[PDB]
Amino acid sequence: QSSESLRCNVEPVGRLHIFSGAHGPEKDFPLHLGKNVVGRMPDCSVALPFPSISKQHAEIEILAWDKAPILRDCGSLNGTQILRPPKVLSPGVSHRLRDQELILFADLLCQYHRLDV
Amino acid sequence: EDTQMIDW
Repeated sequence: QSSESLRCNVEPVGRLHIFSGAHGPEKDFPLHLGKNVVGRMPDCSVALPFPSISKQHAEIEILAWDKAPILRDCGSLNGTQILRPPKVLSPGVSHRLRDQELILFADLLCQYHRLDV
Repeated sequence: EDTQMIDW
């Protein structure tokens, strides 16, 4: 009778690793098909409840397990930084993520992984 | 709460 027992619960298609730092120890977050919101809010797929992370910081959209995730910043206060090539990602502008790609949300360094590597 | 600014 549970809500989740009715549904097709789709397995994770990727992983976001967060490196250890002033905010705490390393952590892995499962990423799913669709919109993975990165943000401070408790409901976010990648919930990073640090005061420097925007309530809705960024979004990693995964359309297919054979297509590159699409990263975009949601007009976060402290920005989203990519390194391919290095630059602050302007709100709305999509960035396709490669396996092992490194990104910063505010001062939190993260690395995206496929699951077939 | 409001997002904190990072000081550099």
